[PDB]
Amino acid sequence: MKLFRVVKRGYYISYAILDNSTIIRLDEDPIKALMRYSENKEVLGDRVTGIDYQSLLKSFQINDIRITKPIDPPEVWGSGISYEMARERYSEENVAKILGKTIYEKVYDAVRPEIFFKATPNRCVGHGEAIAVRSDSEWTLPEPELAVVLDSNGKILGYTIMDDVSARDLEAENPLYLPQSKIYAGCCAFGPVIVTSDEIKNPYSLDITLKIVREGRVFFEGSVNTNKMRRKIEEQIQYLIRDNPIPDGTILTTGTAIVPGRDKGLKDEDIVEITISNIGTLITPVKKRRK
Amino acid sequence: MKLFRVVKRGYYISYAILDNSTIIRLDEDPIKALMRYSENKEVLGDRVTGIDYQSLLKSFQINDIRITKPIDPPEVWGSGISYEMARERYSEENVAKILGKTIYEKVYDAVRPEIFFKATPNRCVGHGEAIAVRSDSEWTLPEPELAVVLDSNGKILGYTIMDDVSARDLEAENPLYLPQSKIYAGCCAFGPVIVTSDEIKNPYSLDITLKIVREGRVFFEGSVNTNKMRRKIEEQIQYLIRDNPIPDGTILTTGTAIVPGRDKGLKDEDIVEITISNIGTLITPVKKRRK
Amino acid sequence: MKLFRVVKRGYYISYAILDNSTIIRLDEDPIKALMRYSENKEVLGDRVTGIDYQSLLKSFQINDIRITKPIDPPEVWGSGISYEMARERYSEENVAKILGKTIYEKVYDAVRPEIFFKATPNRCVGHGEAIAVRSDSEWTLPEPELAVVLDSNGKILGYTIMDDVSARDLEAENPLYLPQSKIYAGCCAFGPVIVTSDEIKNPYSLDITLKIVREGRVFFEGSVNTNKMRRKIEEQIQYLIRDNPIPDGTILTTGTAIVPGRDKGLKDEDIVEITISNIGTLITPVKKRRK
Amino acid sequence: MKLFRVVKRGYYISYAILDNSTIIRLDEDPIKALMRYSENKEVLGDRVTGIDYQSLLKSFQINDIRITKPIDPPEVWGSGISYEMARERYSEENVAKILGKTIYEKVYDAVRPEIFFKATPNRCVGHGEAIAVRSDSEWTLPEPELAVVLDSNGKILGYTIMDDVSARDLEAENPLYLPQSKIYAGCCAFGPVIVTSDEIKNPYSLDITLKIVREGRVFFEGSVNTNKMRRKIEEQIQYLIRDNPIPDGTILTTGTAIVPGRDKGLKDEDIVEITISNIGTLITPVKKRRK
Ligand SMILES: [Ca+2]
Ligand SMILES: [Ca+2]
Ligand SMILES: [Ca+2]
Ligand SMILES: [Ca+2]
Repeated sequence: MKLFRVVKRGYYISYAILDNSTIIRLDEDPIKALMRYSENKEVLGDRVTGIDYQSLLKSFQINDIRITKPIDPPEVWGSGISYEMARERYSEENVAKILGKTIYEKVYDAVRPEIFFKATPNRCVGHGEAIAVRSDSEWTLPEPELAVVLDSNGKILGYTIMDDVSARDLEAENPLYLPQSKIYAGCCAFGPVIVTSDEIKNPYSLDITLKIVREGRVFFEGSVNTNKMRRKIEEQIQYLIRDNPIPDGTILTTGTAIVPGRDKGLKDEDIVEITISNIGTLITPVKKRRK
Repeated sequence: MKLFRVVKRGYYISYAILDNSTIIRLDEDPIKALMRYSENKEVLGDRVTGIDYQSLLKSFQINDIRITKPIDPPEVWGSGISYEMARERYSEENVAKILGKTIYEKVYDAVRPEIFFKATPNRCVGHGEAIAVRSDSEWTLPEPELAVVLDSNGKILGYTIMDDVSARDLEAENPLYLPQSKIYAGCCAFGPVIVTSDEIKNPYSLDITLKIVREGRVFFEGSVNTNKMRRKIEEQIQYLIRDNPIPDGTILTTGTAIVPGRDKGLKDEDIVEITISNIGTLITPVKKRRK
Repeated sequence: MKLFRVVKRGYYISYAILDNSTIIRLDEDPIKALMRYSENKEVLGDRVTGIDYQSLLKSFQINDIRITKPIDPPEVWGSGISYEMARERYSEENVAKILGKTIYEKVYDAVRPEIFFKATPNRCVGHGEAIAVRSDSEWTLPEPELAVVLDSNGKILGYTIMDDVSARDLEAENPLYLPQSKIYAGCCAFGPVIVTSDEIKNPYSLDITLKIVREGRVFFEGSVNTNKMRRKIEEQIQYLIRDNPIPDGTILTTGTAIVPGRDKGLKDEDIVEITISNIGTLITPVKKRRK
Repeated sequence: MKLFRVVKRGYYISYAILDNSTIIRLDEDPIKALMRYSENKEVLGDRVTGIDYQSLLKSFQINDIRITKPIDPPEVWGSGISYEMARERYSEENVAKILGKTIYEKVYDAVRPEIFFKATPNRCVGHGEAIAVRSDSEWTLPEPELAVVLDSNGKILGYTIMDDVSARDLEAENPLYLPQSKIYAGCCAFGPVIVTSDEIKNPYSLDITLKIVREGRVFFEGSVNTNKMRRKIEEQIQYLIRDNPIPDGTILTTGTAIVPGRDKGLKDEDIVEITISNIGTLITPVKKRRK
């Protein structure tokens, strides 16, 4: 089951597409619906015709309906430095270093992984909506990541593509500015669908691809496979929920491995495209904030 | 106007006490009520007898009613290193240092202050309720702070006492563990009231006092005045709201200056008392989390 | 307990006055509150000062608050011809008569009493609000009645004064026009309070008094005691609920004995005052409907 | 557009069927949807497959879904003696008569028609649900009628089949018992659909057919056309709304012309079938009330 939501005349409608192309309109709340499918694979609703899912991915935006965030995640959390060579996060001399070793390569080795609060639902956007660059950021990058939808017990309800938009220049300036660099209006994008757990046989065998498009020009292209992930997801979830209750429908984003250069910073009207196998391609335009 | 809330048989009731001891039961939502008083100093409700405010502060807990969080703040944010000598936050050789200067004494000097996400409402507790020490923390300290209640425009609606409970050992281990050290169940306490802006003539002239009580024993006592605050509140608010929309009733906590030693770590059944002039005294028992 | 409601800036507030003059602001819904007092005589709320109940009865209407319908009764039902000499309801030759005996004097004798649907809540008005005379009625009279508040099981939750406003000329024209004569906008008034069952020792010993006031002039005055009621209330309730479920807070009005003459018909700007012992006096101005 | 509702696992879903057999699942409230179609003939929703409307009419009741009342009418009103020869309503000597002429043949002639309150929504049932015979009624008949759905201005939003279930023996006993004979649990049935105004070209040219089925046996069969209606619907609506506000979705039932005999009274387990051209056939089992 691949799950998506549209906004129509002020109200939401949620639809699920099956492997045989049949589209089902949902009766329940999408988060409630994912929790159901997790237990017994049951879906409540009616089969619908005249809903062009493929056109929605391309155009947005057809007649009356517009695709958006598939769910409203009550909390979005992030997990840092889970990949090979992710330690070199700003290799300039010098960043923050404890006993000669940098803070980022410390966490890569340490038992306890990095976990940070990323966004509230109203700070998130969906497929076809604009992500943002802070007014006071000269170097902001998109971070293409595999993200999991969780229940209150930390059980994986599904997978999605997430863009952890990071004002990298503020982070490099001082690690204590990380929250300012990560948490703002339009700092987070996910979609276009949330695939159910059974739609992906192996989460550690998926192709993530980033493309930044500036006036038709491919400004950056890079891709990495999930087999390069060292810190496993189950461990990230374990440290997330420890003494820390999360609501149903929490999204955890698993960290990035595709890092564009110092010159590849985002600017107004850019088009960020992220592709993950079996899920789809998330396309979000970029909007530079005015001071 | 000094504003407080009680829970009674599953439902909330909000009361306001005036300077002449008269107590008013509120008609509106407390956050909505603070926004009103901010504009024209109007209070909607009836004067009530038989509500013993002084007994509520001491006992909790009288007949049918129990004092709790005065409001439900949709978001709680924190501001770090705003005081003199707050730079020495773990002076051990070495913590995180950029170009020989430590990250904490960098922020003290830098134009951009430290701002971090602290808690969601359900992670907060009130007067007489238990704060928590993480199951995996050997050194957790309370941080006595002056806190402001804000509207969506960043206007100060009122003041309160806040305990920013911090698992200091995890922070010292690596600054990237800060979110884990700060954000958890029972990580935050505030109250017992929210005083309106006009109840404090000068916010930079208030006595903050910390007391940790272990089996009747005064385990720690320290106090500092707000005149020692270098980073002004208006500046902290400015950087909080920048490209970052906050809901009505957001609490910002302004940073601490009272820091107990390495030996003064919290443990089960402790009693943390925090006093700020004109506001009152916040008393919260301590509960150690089981693994 | 004597229960009343006020409207204040678009919202309702319910208050209860006790025998020792102490006034309590209610926590619960008034219908829910009456059901509670019926079981264990418990009242949830706070004692309030500055609520001038006596002034509310006279003026309406003080500062911010206006008295209105004490509850919103989901259904209002009526019971006809329960009094001595009520058989002579329009003695003119002739009204509707079966086998030489008139339909009204038939019901007075018959095992089965008269029960009719009277109003929906939005068709009812309260103390100080305007009752109405239909645009096509030349002879409309008020019917001063003792009314009971019922739960779904038909248990008496309390007593109130009710005005069953009846377009008597339409009824006399044809008994099948009774629903048109009884059910319309402003066809029903009750209040000013609902007294709890224990406030009246004997419901069959109460003085009901009607007064129609035209420009300061006492246009009609009449009064009768409830000891003149032949058809008992418990029997009226029995036939009401039979195969007919009623919601909680249903009002049953027990029939009238004070009937003004053919010349004493109501007209615009009249003042109808109804008094019942231990309850109070219900005052409603009259408003003639335009065609 | 022909509109119907189903109940599924505790919640309602509304569907519309078009003339070309295409079935649309509705986005809006059915009453809100009828008001829309009345203004511009616009329908909000998605075309659905796998909803077997024809099977729903026969079986009820398929898998997960059960047909019921197409809407929840806030008020149901009735209009009496609108047909030829309807004057002979119980011709026995004697019923209620004014000046030698019977009350029923008076209303047939009089300018003012008969209008009565019939039911609240919770007293109504739908296609496939049980209608009721009062525990104290020895002669109860179904009254097959054309019914209109109205808005607050008295505009016709659509048509449906309605059964005005009447305890005829109580009415014959005394006309003042009419409310008891008409208003009770399961006193009213309508459906199976509500057809939009444009689905019927001429409301005064429709075949209404009654069938009472006792253990497979056709116990009664009778039918009459709407061209035999003397009192027009527009006039019935006019007298309904006069000084009497009705909510959106009010149903008015236009009176019957098919009257079974004194021996044809209803009893337990009977099957009452009513057919009106272009609308469908309403089938409701009968359930005798226990004392
Ligand atoms: Ca990231
Ligand atoms: Ca702090
Ligand atoms: Ca009456
Ligand atoms: Ca009828």
